[PDB]
Amino acid sequence: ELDQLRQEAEQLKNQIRDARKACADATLSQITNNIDPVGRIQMRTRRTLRGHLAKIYAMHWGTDSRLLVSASQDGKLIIWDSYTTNKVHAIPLRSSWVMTCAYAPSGNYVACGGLDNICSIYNLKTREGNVRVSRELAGHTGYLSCCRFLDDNQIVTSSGDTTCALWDIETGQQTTTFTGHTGDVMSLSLAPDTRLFVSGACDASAKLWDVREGMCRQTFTGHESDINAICFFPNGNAFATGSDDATCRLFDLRADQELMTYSHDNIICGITSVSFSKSGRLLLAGYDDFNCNVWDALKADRAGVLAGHDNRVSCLGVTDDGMAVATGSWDSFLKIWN
Amino acid sequence: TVEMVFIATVTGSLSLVTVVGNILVMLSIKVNRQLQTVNNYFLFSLACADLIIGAFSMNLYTVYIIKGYWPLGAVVCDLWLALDYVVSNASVMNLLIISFDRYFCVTKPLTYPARRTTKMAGLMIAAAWVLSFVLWAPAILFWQFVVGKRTVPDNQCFIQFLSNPAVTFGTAIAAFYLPVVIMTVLYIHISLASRSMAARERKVTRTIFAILLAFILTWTPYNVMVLVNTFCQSCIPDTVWSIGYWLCYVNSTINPACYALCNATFKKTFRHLLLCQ
Amino acid sequence: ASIAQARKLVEQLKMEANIDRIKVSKAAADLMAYCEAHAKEDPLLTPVPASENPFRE
Amino acid sequence: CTLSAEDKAAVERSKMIDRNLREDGEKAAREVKLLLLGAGESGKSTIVKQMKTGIVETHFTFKDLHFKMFDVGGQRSERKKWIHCFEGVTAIIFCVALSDYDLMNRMHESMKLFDSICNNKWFTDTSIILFLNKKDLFEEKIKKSPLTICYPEYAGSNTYEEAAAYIQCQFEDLNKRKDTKEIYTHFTCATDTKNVQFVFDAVTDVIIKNNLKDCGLF
Amino acid sequence: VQLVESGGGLVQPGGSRKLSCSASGFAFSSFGMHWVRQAPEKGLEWVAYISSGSGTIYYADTVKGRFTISRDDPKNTLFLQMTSLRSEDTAMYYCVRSIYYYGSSPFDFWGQGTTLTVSSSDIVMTQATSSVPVTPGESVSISCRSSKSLLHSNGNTYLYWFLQRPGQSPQLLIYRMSNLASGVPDRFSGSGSGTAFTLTISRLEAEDVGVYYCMQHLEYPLTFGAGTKLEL
Ligand SMILES: COC(=O)N1CCC(N2CCC(n3c(=O)n(C)c4ccccc43)CC2)CC1
Repeated sequence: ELDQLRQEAEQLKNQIRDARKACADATLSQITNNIDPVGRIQMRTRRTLRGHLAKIYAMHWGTDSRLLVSASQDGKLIIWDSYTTNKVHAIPLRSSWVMTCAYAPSGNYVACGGLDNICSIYNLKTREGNVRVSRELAGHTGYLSCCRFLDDNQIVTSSGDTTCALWDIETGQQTTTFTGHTGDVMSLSLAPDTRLFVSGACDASAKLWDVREGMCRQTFTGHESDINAICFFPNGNAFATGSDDATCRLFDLRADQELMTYSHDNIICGITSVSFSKSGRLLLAGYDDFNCNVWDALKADRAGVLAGHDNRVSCLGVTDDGMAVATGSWDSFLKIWN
Repeated sequence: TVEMVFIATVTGSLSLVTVVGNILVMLSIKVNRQLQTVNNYFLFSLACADLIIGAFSMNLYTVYIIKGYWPLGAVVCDLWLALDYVVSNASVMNLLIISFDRYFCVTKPLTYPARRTTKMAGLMIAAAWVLSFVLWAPAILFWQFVVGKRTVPDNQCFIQFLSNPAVTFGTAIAAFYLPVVIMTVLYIHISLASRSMAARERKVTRTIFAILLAFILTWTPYNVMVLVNTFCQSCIPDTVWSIGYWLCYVNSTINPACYALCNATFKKTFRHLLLCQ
Repeated sequence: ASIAQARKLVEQLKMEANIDRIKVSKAAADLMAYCEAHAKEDPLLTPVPASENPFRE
Repeated sequence: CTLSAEDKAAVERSKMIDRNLREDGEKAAREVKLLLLGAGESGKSTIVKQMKTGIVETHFTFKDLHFKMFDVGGQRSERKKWIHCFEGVTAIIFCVALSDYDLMNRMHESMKLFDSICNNKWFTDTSIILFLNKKDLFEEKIKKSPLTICYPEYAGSNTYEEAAAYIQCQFEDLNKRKDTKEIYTHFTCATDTKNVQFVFDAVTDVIIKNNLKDCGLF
Repeated sequence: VQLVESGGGLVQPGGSRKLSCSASGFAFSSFGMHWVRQAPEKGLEWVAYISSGSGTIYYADTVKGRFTISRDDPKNTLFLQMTSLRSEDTAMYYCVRSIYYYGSSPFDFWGQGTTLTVSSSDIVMTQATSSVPVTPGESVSISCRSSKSLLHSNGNTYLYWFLQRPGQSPQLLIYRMSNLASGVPDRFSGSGSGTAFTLTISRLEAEDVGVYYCMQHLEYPLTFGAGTKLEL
């Protein structure tokens, strides 16, 4: 009766789709009318970070929002400084291939990951001052896409195999292994309360996980190409999703549906990094056509163009307070907008 | 006449396009991130020299052909005489060093880039500049002080030392003939050693011969027609000696074009430098 | 996996279908009420005054 | 200057770090990076062993030139989402087994992979050093069985030289661009000694091409 | 992790010596190093400075042109050669390590040091307290003073606090104003405003007694303070 089982599963999927249709009442664009449009957005360059000598793949901010972390093509993980233009550290990675970087919310540790299928965590506030490998987390099969720090002892990971794992820095073996996906997973973003997160796999589906229980909570379809980046809304009950279809999509947690589509005919190249600006009214998006965007998160109309790079933008993210934006493109430059 | 005004206008337009090309190829090394290469400092020096030439040489020299006679002062003519033939020689040894660099790159594809550094290239370019300076600027003053008088009239003023054949032969040989002989043999060797796709092996030989042909078309004929002055001194009138020497400036006109058209980045970002201002 | 993939998928869909889903007309108004409650606390949204900008020089 | 005493030392340390990165980039950018794609368990081990988890590198230097053979075929993931990391490699050592035409057939699967990796937009100027191994096994199997079984287009005779030429033309025709990149074939074998010499010759050719393109003489 | 300054004794005045401090267990290249001396009963005197790679060197007023200091990076030692020692430069010296980046903590570890005996526009810091009595358990505060406002335009105010137990090398406590050095209890808390600062002690134990030298780092030559002796 396995055929009956799979057909019943398909019928249940049709039923949940019908429930989603019924749960729909209106559109976010329809709701947000009679509201003041954001208007033109002019965001000049405020800093440039001309330290790297190759491509730049990832970026993260500290809690104080003054120290950058940049994953390069040649392993040269740098901890920059924001207000001035210096280099607090320069970490020579073991494997040059690094596709993610994460700076711990406590300012102590920093992580990196790439094709080596190993996430290495570096310690900074060390007596006998020198950045050293605190732990080489291993256990993933495919490549590694994004790591994020819950605290100074736990870290989450989205790998190249169809899994996302919650690690343990003290004892290098995994605590939980989230597995509900099909195809590789490219990005993930933790909650502002560090209780839930979603990972965007290439199967055009995003899943809502739960760190404690370990079981998947919700699913999020509605796309046409593979997801490339996700960052929760500052509220903690929504998340945008990067795409290869050049279609940012703002999902939500209590309606489980898809709210808005930030798609225009002019844009055709894919998305690389999406980061909500603080207070949520701006949805940044690093495209492939050497150009970012300042998409108005409530009204579909774009607010402004943010383009000063000469090659593909590969990472971006707003400060903690919301004072600046740090783009890292495939060139050797990080640009601090404000 | 109005025809002479039009001729001066077109000559000024040529000088203007020369100088704008020189500056637009000069600033690229500093305003482009990926162009910060040691292999481009030599072209930077060439562009700077061509910019100086575009600023002063052709216009101050067309001053000479307002009606035929030089109106400006003897000191002004001496300053021009000691500056133009130093900057042109600096360009010639610039091309010589670029040829040496290309030959070293093709002969030693890895050893030369390993050994060569920014300091070596900088000291080389400074040595070449000062070599041209000390071999072409003080010679006019030295010879004019030796004679004690002015056998060259100010009205039609030219290089001091041509009536003596030996000195002009010995300076012109090292100014032009030796660099040409070195460049041609280096280029033959680079064409032979780029054998490595056979069609583009001959195609690159085509253009590397075209550039040498351009150099021999611009600078050779003057340095072949002045070599009879030491015993003819009655061959052609001054104003066509003038055009034969003027032809030596299309080299500085075409150096940015003839060294940026073949490259891919130079034929690509020459518009990207100005697209984003 | 024909062994237990169907069973695990169907139980996953049961756990993903029994959840509570509020209407969009409120699930988006809640998001609306957040952006307007943090308008002042948004240096990028409104033009941040040049006095307090920590990135001028 | 209006820079405090500690900030001045911070700037000095930043400049020292800048110098360190500049020196590291100078010493490492000249190094030669040879990506190794192809079909695993078909001669990769043999070719690696000839020259003395996830990605694995191999730093061997021959004739005073530091090589980096990057064996990434063991990644076992989406080949299109991590391949862009390998832009800028000087070569792509492909690997085919001449005996793997009698096992969707694996020979045509390898042909498809070769076509996909040659025509990829990330690798348009980077050369490809094609390898062909199992010479003796291919000789035995061409003495045993004909070549038409896997090749319907082929119509000649089952002679080793003609078949080898046919394979050369086939694998050097699947590239849609014959101008911006070259393919160096080599009928190596298991017990071989000249593979490192051939790879050195090919890398000298490609580094000469890179030098010509950089200098703009081309 | 440990520094031992060696070389010293009783040389005749106007002689010459070269000191040494064999660094072993940290990034000697990456950490800038200083030299601080102590008279028989006076306060600490800043002497010299070497940065990472010897890119910038500073000297005190009384040693400019007399003393010379250099680092031997491969050998892990640091040298302070001395020329024309007067009869007023008798002191037992300290080999200081330091580091400078955003959030660093200079003067964190201080060597035990060796002695040296010879026969026969300054940022003022006046520590008015001197041998102040205190009962074990009660909360007291060490006063401080200055003349040039240490509140720089870049926010942080550069001024430090160095406790010294008797017969022991001094240790960093507060690597800025209102911070806390690693391995220093939360009982200590810098609390100041502008150009008058205090060092609160929540409840002193039987071990946190001695002199509390407060030193400014805004501008060289890093004038120290007179210190405040602590008692029972
Ligand atoms: C019928 O020809 C003659 O009888 N002579 C007699 C001598 C005279 N004299 C002055 C000009 C000199 N001169 C220049 O000014 N330029 C620019 C020259 C360029 C190339 C060669 C010579 C040049 C030559 C010597 C010229 C005419």
